[PDB]
Amino acid sequence: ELEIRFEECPGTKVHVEETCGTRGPSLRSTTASGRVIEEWCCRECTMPPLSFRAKDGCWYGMEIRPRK
Amino acid sequence: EVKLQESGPGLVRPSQSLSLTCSVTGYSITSGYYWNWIRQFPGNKLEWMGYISYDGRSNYNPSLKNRISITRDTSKNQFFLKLNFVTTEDTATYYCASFYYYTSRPLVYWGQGTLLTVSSASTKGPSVFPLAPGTAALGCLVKDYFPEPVTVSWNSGALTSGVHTFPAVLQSSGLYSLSSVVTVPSTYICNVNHKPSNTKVDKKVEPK
Amino acid sequence: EIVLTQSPASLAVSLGQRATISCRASESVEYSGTSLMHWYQQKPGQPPKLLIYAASNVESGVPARFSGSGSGTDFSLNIHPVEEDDIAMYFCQQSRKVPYTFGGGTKLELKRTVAAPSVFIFPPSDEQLKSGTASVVCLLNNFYPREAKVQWKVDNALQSGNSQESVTEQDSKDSTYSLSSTLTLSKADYEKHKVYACEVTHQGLSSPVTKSFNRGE
Repeated sequence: ELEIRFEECPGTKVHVEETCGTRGPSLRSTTASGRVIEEWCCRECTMPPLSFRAKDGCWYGMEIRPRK
Repeated sequence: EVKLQESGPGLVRPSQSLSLTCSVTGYSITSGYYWNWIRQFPGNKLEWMGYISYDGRSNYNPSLKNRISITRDTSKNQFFLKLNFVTTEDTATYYCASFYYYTSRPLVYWGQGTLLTVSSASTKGPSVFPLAPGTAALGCLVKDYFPEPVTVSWNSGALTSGVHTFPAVLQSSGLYSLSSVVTVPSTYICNVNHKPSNTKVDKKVEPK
Repeated sequence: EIVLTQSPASLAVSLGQRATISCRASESVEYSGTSLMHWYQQKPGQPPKLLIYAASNVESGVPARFSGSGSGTDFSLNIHPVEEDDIAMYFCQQSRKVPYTFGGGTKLELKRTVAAPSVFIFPPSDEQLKSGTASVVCLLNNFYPREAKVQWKVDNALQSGNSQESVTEQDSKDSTYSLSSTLTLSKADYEKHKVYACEVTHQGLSSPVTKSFNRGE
C-alpha cells in the first residue's frame, strides 16, 4: 500500500533553497537504473519532507525536486 | 553519497578460510538493494558469486554452493564474502556491487576492488636496484618480493611525465619482479612501497 | 547457466571511427518485453562502470556517443565517434537468470601512426651482483604497434627460457606502448661472458636494432 511519510528518502538529502525549481511531477528517489539521486531541494517546503513509500521505493512530494 | 568499499587480507594460504568485507556508505543495506560479490580472475573473466538482499535473503552461484556464505552486519552496515576454503584458483580481484530491486537489475554501484592472492609463498620485501644510464633513460628494478602489489613514484610524486611502471612478472622462484623507468634530458629517486612487508625504500639513480 | 559469447576478443579502431561490439546469449534474455542485458566499460585498475542497461538505455552521465541495440539473444554496443577516453575493456552481462553471467570482454585498442621504439639496455647493478644473481634489463619506450620482438644475445649466443617481458597499457596521451625484458643469469655465468646485447624487431625500424655493452665502463 502507498504510504504518506514525512521523512527523507534513503540515500537522499533535501535542501530548502530559493534556487530550487518549482513544484512538478512526483519523482522517485532512484532512477530507472537504480541509481540514487542524492541531493534534492525545495523552495518553501518544511522538513521533514513529504514522501511516498510505494512498491518500487521512495517518491518525493511535488514540491521536492532534484538539485541539478 | 553512496559508496561501496572492499577490504581484506590480500594474501591467504591455500586451504585456509577467506572473509572479505564491503562497507557501505550513504545508504542502509536493509533497504532497496541486493548486495553482490563479483570477482575478476587474471585474464579478466568476471564471475558473479552471489548476493544478499535487503531482507537478508541470499542466493549463490552453484559453482560455489559448497564453500560460500554472504553474511551481513546491519549495525555496521557491511556485508561479507565468506569462503570456507580457498585454492590457488581463487586468486582474483574481488568486487562488491549492488543493484536496485525494482529495475532491470544493472550493477549501478561498484567498489574499488581488493586484490587477493592465494599462495603457499611467504611475504617478502623487495630489493630495489638502480637502472642507471639527447634523451636519457633511468629507472629502478624492484626484485624478489611477494605478494603483489608494489607502488612506485619518482621524487615523491613530482616527476610524473615520461614515467613507465611495468606490470610485475612472476619469476620461477615464485617471487615477483618489476621495473619502473622514466625518460629525461641528459636528483632522481624512486619511491617504492610494498605494504605487505611495510617496506618503504628511497633509491637514487645517477650514472657511473 | 546462460552463456554470453562476446565478439571480437579485441578490436583496433582509429579516432572518430565507429566501433561496434557484439554479445550473443545461449538463450533468450527477454522478460516481460524487457532485455535484461547490460553493458559495462572497465579501465585498467578500476571497477566496471555501467554504460547501457536494459540493452538500449544510456545511463546518466554516459556520453551520447554510446548506444546499445538488440533483443532476444543478440545485442550490440556502438561507439561513434570513438574518442581517446574510450580505450578500455567492455563487458556484456545478463540478469535474466541466476547465476548472473558476463561475456568474456572485448579489449578496445586505438590506432595511430607507426612509432619506433627507443631502445635502452642496462647492466646489472653490482649491488645486485653482491647479492649473487644478475638481471640485464632492456627497455623499449613509446612504440606502436604493440607487436615487438625482443631477443637476447650473450657473446652472440642466442638465449631462450631465461628472459621475461612486460608491456604497459596503451598510453592515454600518445597511444604508444612500452616494453621491459629482463635477462636473469647467475652471477657466475654473468662474469663468464663479455658482450651483452638486446635485439629489437619492430615495424618502425628498417631492420632489427641492437643495443649492447661490455662489462666495464
